[PDB]
Amino acid sequence: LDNTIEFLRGRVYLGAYDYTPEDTDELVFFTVEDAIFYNSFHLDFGPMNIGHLYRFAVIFHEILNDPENANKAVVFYSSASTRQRANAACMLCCYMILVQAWTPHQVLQPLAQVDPPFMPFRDAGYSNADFEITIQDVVYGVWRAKEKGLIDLHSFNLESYEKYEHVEFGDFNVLTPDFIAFASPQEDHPKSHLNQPFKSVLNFFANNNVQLVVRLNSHLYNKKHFEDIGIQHLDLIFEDGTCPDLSIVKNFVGAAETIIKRGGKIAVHCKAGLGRTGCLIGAHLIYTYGFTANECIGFLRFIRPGMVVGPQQHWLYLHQNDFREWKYTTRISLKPSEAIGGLYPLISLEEYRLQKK
Amino acid sequence: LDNTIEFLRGRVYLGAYDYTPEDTDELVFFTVEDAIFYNSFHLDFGPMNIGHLYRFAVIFHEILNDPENANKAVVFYSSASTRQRANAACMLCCYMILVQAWTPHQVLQPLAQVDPPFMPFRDAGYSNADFEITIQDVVYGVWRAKEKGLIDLHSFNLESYEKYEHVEFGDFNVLTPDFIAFASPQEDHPKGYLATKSSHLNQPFKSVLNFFANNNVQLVVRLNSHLYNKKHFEDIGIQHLDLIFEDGTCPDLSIVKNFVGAAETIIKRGGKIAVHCKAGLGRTGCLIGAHLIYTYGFTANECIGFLRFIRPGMVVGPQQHWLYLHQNDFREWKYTTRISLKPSEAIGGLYPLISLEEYRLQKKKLK
Amino acid sequence: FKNAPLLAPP
Amino acid sequence: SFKNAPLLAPP
Ligand SMILES: [Zn+2]
Ligand SMILES: [Zn+2]
Repeated sequence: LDNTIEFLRGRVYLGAYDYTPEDTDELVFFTVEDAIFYNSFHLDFGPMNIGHLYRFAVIFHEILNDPENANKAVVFYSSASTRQRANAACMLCCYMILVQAWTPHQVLQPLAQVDPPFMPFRDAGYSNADFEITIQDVVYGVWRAKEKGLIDLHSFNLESYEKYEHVEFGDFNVLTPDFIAFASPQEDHPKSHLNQPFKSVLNFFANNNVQLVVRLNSHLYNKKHFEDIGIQHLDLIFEDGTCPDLSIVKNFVGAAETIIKRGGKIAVHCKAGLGRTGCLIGAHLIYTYGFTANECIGFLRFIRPGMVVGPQQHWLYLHQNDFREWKYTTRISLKPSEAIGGLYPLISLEEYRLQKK
Repeated sequence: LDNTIEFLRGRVYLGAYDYTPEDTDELVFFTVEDAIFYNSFHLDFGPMNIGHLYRFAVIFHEILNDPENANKAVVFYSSASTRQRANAACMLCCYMILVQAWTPHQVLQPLAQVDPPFMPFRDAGYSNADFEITIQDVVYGVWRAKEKGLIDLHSFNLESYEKYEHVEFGDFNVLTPDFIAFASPQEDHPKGYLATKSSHLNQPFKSVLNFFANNNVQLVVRLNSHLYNKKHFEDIGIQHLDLIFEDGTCPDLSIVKNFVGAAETIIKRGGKIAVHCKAGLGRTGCLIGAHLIYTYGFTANECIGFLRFIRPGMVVGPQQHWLYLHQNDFREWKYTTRISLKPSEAIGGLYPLISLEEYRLQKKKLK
Repeated sequence: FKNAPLLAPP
Repeated sequence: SFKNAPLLAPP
């Protein structure tokens, strides 16, 4: 009862304890802190990702379904740290959103004004944190993504998800039906030499209808390997840790719209597939689906921890109106552009007017 | 010290102590927690408003400028309460934004990932909280409002601000150069016709009428049931419009579009719009907030933060999630609607928002 | 989740 | 107001 939040009366509670609680005839307690761990890049600590959430659901259901617990409330708990508490609460909220179809205001009401508060989530970069997203942001972002059809736990493949996250298999995530974010391949191209992660990426892309690869970082491989399997390769390079000029973003959004119209996927990489990649995919998600910047960051990190780094967060925050309202102030060009390899860029309403008269 | 956040090395720190610290050769401490109080409506506890911030800045500057502190760092502090720590941190950030021209990422870096965290801000209503705004939201909202010319601490009149907030002087705030939010006047209006010149209005009602007459209010919008006769505003040439909807509910978007068009019509003439519901907080915040988002591109959270920085308690209960869920719509309307060329009886002959296709049609003679 | 318990919002 | 403001520039 103490340090315990009611989610469903006599049914589901969220606790935070520095001791090990004892099951009683009315209560069963479980923590997953020893089983489901967030892998920190630097000082990021959460939120837990969709694979973690899927495994939490399996555990939760197994405990709920145990005959011995038929007449007990279930208390999911963490340790008392504000970081561990934030991860546990956010994961339980994501469970209710994705599995039980609760809405954000329903999962947020039990968490509001808890003392001590939950630690807000920070980015994965090395500079001191200066931007935070909350459980409220993550919940709204995951809910909106589910409502737009971008998350579907029915078809979610946990084994595929966990495998391809690994560096040795290419360090990538399918983010949505349209986008993959990945770390740059690396090779020593001779002046049969591809390493296992590169072959794994090429195989997956060939099997999963990737039609465009966008490279955002300095070259670490020869693009011919993607063109060898029929995939268009595009450089839109900008420097590590920086935010892309809006001219790059407009070119990227038009390239992506062009491929999506053909039914294809776009795979985007920078060095790590986190910051620069998050800028561009994030811009497109906001343009398409109307996420807030904080929701977009929360959804991206729920699928691929660490996306959008440092000042890129404030950049996405400050340009989110621009991206959303490009639906009204821009059009896809009628004319293909050599800057994006013959795909069609976003252009201003006025140029599109000229083209159309 | 250890329980302390650095804002400027060797110059400005933010501490939290459940005791009174003693000044040292190198440190001067001060708090305002025991002199500048947030006046809670229910379980809201902050953020501190612009008037409190002005008072804080006067106190801070006096300490900064005292020669005894010339080679001392200043430690602004609160008690260890996560709520009081949030108020102090938010006020110091708002000070840096509004007096020292810092940007949001500059004031937020010192606060990020503090353990224990600051309590997020909740609304002033009676249901259990289900929506929070953060210092990050408030800071971005106050900064954006300053960048748009809606706040200027250098011309701010503390005496007028604090006076008119009082119930006995009308319980209102000028929110922006365009808008006033106020609580409904109340009167016992005589039911028959009387030839008497004598006034039956109470002091707060007269106070509202005099301020509105002198401050270019051209439209009063009433959102609650009738507690006064509108003739008192019409007597002084001020248009009066009902857009009433039930206490504690969110307005239909048809009401919002009518309001935005009515307000735009007045703004284009150069006038102010004064909006009230019963308290001038929830329903009034829905409609003014929608217009602010429509005009200036605030996020919903920023808009709520800014509104509460001027007038604590605005936007109540489910109205917060409603503003959050419709903020894209309000911005959309800049592109998908126009001010009607035909007046609507629903807003007293002002012009509502209509679709682009309706607008195109109104420029022709239907055949 | 096949046999997923019903935990409807309150 | 706030010509009395000391200079406290961001770091
Ligand atoms: Zn090669
Ligand atoms: Zn009267």
